[PDB]
Amino acid sequence: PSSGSESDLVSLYEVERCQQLSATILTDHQYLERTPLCAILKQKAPQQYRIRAKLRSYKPRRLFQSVKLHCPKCHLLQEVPHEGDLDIIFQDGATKTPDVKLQNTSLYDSKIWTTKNQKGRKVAVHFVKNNGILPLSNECLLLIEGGTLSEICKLSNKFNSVIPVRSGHEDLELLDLSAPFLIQGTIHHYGCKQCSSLRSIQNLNSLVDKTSWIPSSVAEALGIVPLQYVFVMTFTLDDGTGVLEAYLMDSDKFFQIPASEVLMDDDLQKSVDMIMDMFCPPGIKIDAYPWLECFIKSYNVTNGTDNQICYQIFDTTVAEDVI
Amino acid sequence: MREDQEHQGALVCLAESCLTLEGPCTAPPVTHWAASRCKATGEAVYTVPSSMLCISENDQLILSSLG
Amino acid sequence: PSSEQAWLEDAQVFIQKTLCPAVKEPNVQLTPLVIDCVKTVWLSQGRNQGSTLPLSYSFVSVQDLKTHQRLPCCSHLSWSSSAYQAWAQEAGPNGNPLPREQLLLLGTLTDLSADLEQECRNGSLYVRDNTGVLSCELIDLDLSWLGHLFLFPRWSYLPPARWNSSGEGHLELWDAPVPVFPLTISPGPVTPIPVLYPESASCLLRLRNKLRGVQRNLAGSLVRLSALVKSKQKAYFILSLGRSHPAVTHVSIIVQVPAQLVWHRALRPGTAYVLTELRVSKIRGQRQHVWMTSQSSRLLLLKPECVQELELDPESLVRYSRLLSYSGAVTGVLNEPAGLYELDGQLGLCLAYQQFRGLRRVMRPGVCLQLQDVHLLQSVGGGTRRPVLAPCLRGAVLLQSFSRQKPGAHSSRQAYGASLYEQLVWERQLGLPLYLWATKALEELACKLCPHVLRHHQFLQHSSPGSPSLGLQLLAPTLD
Amino acid sequence: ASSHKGCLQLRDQSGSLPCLLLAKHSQPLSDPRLIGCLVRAERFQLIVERDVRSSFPSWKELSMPGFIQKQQARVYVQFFLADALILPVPRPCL
Ligand SMILES: [Zn+2]
Repeated sequence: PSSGSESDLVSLYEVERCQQLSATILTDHQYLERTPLCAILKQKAPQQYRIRAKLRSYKPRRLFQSVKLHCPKCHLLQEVPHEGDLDIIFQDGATKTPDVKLQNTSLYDSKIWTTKNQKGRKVAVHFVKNNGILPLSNECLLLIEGGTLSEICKLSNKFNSVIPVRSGHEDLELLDLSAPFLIQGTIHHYGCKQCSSLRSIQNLNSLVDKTSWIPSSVAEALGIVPLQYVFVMTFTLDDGTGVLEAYLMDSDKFFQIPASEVLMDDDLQKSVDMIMDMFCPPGIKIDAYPWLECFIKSYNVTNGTDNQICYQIFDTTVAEDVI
Repeated sequence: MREDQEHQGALVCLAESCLTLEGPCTAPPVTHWAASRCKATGEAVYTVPSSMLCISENDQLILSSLG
Repeated sequence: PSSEQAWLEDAQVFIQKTLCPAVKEPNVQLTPLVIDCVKTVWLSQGRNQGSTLPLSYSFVSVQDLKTHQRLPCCSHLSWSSSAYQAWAQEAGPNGNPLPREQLLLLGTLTDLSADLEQECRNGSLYVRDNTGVLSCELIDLDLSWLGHLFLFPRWSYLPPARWNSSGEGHLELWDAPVPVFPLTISPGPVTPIPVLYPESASCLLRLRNKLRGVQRNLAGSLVRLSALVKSKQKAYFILSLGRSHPAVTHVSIIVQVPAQLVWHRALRPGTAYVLTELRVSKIRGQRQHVWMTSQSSRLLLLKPECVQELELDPESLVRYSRLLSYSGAVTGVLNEPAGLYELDGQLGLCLAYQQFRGLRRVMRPGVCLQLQDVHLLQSVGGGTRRPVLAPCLRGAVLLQSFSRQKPGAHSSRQAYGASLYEQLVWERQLGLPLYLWATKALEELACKLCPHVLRHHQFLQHSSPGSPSLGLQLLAPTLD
Repeated sequence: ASSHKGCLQLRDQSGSLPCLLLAKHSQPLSDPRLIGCLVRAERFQLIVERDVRSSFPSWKELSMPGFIQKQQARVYVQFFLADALILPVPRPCL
């Protein structure tokens, strides 16, 4: 293809003679000397390098797939549950029967309802108490069985934080660790089923206080290992001297956007869309893409028995005014 | 009991007003990415093995040893 | 301590630290009055129906607020969450509501700024306490309030806009403040004050030599008000009192005393006032003179028995603008730093021809404005269909109501460059159509060159002798 | 000056356009120091060379559409430096 060979030639990459400014600044190791990509390829891993490049392409293109859950205890990635999955969980609680001995206790008291028209759904609410007294709403930890995902969300917006539970014959228990062990307004906290060894609501007595309800604290009390939120992306870096694919994994640093909240707040989603189509504007040629300084590490995966050299970005952030 | 019942009734009011006491369910608001995921449900979703993403703690060790 | 006792003790400690006047020992007599005040306003709704005291709420100081807050927030005391939500969605209705918080703000309200190059009045207002000074915006201020200690029950705090290095955020006071101490109602004039009325005062402003015998005072309805003008040192404004409204006979007055610039907020048209201890000024080029204030001048609300009236075409594109008076609400911002807003989604509002340096911190969607003697320029050209209302110094902008909506998220492409456009209008002296075009052209240039080739805050900096700015140089060949 | 072709180019954040500067009538551009300056020109020519690989049989078929089998353009600009205004782009500052 003649026009193919021409457009191919104009899509080439000029070797860092340019007048443009950098889009990204590395927070640390600035002292390091620039290492051209080819020089890296010719060296065996692992090693640290400081590079300058352009994103010839990145994945995933549909950014709503980029967010992943992460367990630090066993370093396992996990997909985010869909709303349909949560519904498939909560649906099993709508038909359950509240138990008299789980209603009022030294630790929590309750109120009941039957929601009409909704196939006779049963719902029960329990309020946890501080030193045996109901705290103010801003500190009121609330528990639910039978509420839907939308209802528990809207309620979490109002109360401090809320825990989905079901009628355990001894004491209330999280209806499924697949569901959020804690939802705190726009934040859903999940746990690793492998590493967890969950405990009932009475074990809140292990907490240092009954007011802060720090997510980590209540997760530990309920015997749950909480999952982190992370972005995971693939940058196809190009520097004319060579082509190198490096992974990005970070929480609330590279984009300076909380990966925990991005899924539920629309402005953050607009922001990340804008950032990634500002590194890689639609359609126009790689001549006009901006330069991207970043710091990367290299390491051997060896999953294929040996080698499988990979690169991961570290300690770099988009420049303030570029956002 | 006025203060106590007022507090507990505040909590109960929040709950019951939030709870769908009667009638059918309702659709909550949806953000751009959530709606796009709902629309694209069925596409082969992107994911990466954590092994490739620096499970090599030996490499981490000798890396962090570097100056 | 009991919960209530603990709250009382915490409030007492807070008052001792933050609010007890350093002038005196920490007089305990203060705490009971403030406690009574907050309890009063808390109960005044009758919606609490429970705790006699809002134990939930926590007091805050000025410096505490500055250092703790870095988000927009509303702090409505004496409203239920239901009422707060309904109010927040009252006008939009779908607009992003300011998030509610449970803070109590008390302090001293005064014109005195902390700066000291001069008296630094400049018509500003501030709330003061022991910890610091914070500027605030207030509607229809009764100058009686200046210097007293209050409990502000309804206010918004807006952090300093991201572009602003000074970081001087500002409050918005929605409703009149509740004074902590009982009302210090002071006696007014029992004697009918002699004042010249606008017709005789006009005669005297013509025949300046006859300024004798008659008392140098004035009274009348405020018919016309000017924007605040700030020269190299002289900051001043002008107003006009009419015998009636709508009516012909009116007299203008120039106010120049620094301490009196605060009056610019107190006055409001239609209402009638009394001005006193005046003199007749002489200005280069003003054949007919104007009255002016002295340091002894008092501003007073008019009551009849308190006054004695002393009486002696493509063929030729030149088109003329139509003056008028307008009232409306800003629906959305077209170009913020240039000062181009939509009124009602119908009319364009271009403020740049006034100083415009203060309003920018208030102007956001949902603001209610009353414009007096705004020039209406329809068919302004440059492709901009919308007729552009545009105030000049002769008119004035009156804030009717603050906005319920939180400010829009900062966008580096949008906020920067106000100084360059200000230069365009106050140094190059462009006209409105060409100013509109220059604004759009700089938008195009910024879309071509920034942020990769040249960051925005470098591209749009004000042209100075130390270094010129591309934004002006790339335009100059056409403007010349 | 694009080092993959030697030819000059006007460039910005939206792409690139080949150009043919002349220093002045009948004298070529001779000075390497113009690299990287911001060029403004409001009296320029935009040329378009069209290459076509048609297969028309006769003058009759020149009304028919189906025979224009391949179309290639090659658009570039050309003007004098004397008709342009040249500004040096400032360094970054903070
Ligand atoms: Zn795990």
